[PDB]
Amino acid sequence: ESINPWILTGFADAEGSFLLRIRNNNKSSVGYSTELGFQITLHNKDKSILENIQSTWKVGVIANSGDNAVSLKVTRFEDLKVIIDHFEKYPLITQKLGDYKLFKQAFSVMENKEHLKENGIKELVRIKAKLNWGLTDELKKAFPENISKERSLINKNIPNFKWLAGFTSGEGSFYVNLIKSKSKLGVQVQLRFDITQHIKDKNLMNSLITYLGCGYIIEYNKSEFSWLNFRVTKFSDINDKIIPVFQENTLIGVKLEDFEDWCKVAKLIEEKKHLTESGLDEIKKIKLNMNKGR
DNA sequence: GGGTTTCCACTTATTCATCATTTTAG
DNA sequence: CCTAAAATGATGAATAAGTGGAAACC
Ligand SMILES: [Ca+2]
Ligand SMILES: [Ca+2]
Ligand SMILES: [Cl-]
Repeated sequence: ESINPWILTGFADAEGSFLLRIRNNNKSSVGYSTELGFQITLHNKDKSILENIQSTWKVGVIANSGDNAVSLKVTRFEDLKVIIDHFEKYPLITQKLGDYKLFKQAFSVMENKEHLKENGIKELVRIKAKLNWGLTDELKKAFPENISKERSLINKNIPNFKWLAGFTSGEGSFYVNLIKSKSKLGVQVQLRFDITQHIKDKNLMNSLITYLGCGYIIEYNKSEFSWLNFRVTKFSDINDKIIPVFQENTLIGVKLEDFEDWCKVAKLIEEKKHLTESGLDEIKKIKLNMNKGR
C-alpha cells in the first residue's frame, strides 16, 4: 500500500524536517564537512509509516531514536533528488516550505561540489542561518561577517483532501468526550475532532473552517508558548463533513484505528444508542482502547 | 588511500495530541 | 426538564530538530 504522494506531503508538512549539518573537521580541506537531507522521527508504534515511505521512495535509512522512537533519515546525496522531485510535484504548504527552499539551495551548492571550497561553505552557512533554528553559537563565532537575505513568510492554501488526510494523520486527534452529569444515563457522549498547530501558520489554521465548512479556532497557551486549535463538536458536522472526508481519503498509522473506533461511536450516536444504558457501556469500552489507551 | 560520504547510536526542548470538567445553547 | 454544543482549564510526551562518532566508500 504505497502511500499516496499528497498524503505523504501532508504528513511531511506535519512531522517532516530538513537538516543541513556544518561540522568542524580536521580531516577536511576547507575545515568543514556537511550533510544534507530530510528526516521523520515517529514513535515506535508507527515504524510502519517510515517503512512505507522508505519503500514508496525507494530511498532512506531507518534506525531507532531511543527505546520509544524510530526515525527515517535520508542523507545520501543522489537520493536527495527523489526528495526534490517529489516536493516539486507535490509541494509543502506550511512554513516548512521555506525550509525546503533552503534545502534546495544547499543541494545546488553541494551538487557543484562547491561545499569543498571555502566560498561554498560560506554560502552554506548563509543558507543554514535561515533554516530551522539557524546557526549554532560556534558557527556564529566562526562566521561573524555572515549576511543572509530575508526569509519571507509562507502562505499557501490546502491543495486537496489527500494532503489534509496526511496532515491530519500527523496533527489530528479523534476524541470521545464523556460529559459527566447527574442526569438520566449520567453521561453525555460528545465526539470531538481537533487539529493543533503553531500560530505561525494561523492562515492555514483559519482556512480549515471554510475548507471543511465547520469547526472553530481556539487559542491555547502554555508557558510563553502558544498555538491554535481547530475543533469540531457539532455531531451533524462530524457525521456529514468530517467523517466522510477521511473515509474517502484514508488516514495512515495507528490513528487510523482511533478514527475507525471514532466512527463506530458516531454510528451508535446516529442510531440514538448513546442514550441507552447498553449503548453507553459500548461507547465507554470503545473509548478505553483509543489514543493513549490503545 | 585519504579525503569525503554515509551510516548509526544518541540527545533535547516544546509543539503537538490528548485529556476532561464546567458552562452555555437550543 | 432534557440533550446538544461550546467554553474552559490542563499537561505529558511524540515529536521536530539536532549531535557524536566512525565505518563505508570512491
Ligand atoms: Ca508539526
Ligand atoms: Ca503525530
Ligand atoms: Cl473544498
